[PDB]
Amino acid sequence: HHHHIAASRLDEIMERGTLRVGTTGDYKPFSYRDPDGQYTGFDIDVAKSLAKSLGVKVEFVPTTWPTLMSDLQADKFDIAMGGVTVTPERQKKADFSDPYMTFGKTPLVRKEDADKFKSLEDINRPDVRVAVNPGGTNEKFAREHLKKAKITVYENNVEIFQEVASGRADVMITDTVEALYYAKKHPGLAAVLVDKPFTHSEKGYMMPKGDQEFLNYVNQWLDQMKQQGTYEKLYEKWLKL
Ligand code: NA
Repeated sequence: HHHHIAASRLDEIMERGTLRVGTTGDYKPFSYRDPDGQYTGFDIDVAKSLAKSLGVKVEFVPTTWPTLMSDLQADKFDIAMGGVTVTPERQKKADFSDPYMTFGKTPLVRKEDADKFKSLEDINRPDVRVAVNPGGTNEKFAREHLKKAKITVYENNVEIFQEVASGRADVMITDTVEALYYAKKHPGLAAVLVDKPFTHSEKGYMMPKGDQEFLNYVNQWLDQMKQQGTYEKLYEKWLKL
């Protein structure tokens, strides 16, 4: 409320004049170090834009994966921003923003086929040569959701991405991170982000439990950020999408 009674974390931040952002600095492309050992990445950029929305300075507080949750609970920083995946273990002890990225499996295809394979429907066709490694989630995704396609099983150390590029297969199913990396590093390949059933996880900003005020601010701000195209530019800049 305004005819209000209480001070919130959102007030503490405004009164102190700094947003303390917990981040690991060991995770490209979200949070890492440039050639000088300053913070760089996707969520370093976002962090700065959140501080600026608030009218405050950003202060980056080093944390590590092993102490992320206890640092957050011990009020070392106001928010964790650093490609944090939303996991049940993490939600037990923290609140998450709405998701700013979804991920899981991502098809990797030739560059000129990018527009051609953009849905499950486009991919699950009998002329489509699908490539996977044996024995894990890539193979199981294909057997489950791509039954009309011609699925070939390779081996884990084979360069399957290169089978796609050279035209010996059409679509490689792999984790998002790998798709994105092979597409960025090969001029002939493109990664196409598709929603369910391909996506199975999400990334969010992690906040201490019980302050709906800051969390609501963040969520309104994320949505504003989506709406004006800022996440698109970030995807482009950092994910080379
Ligand atoms: Na590429």
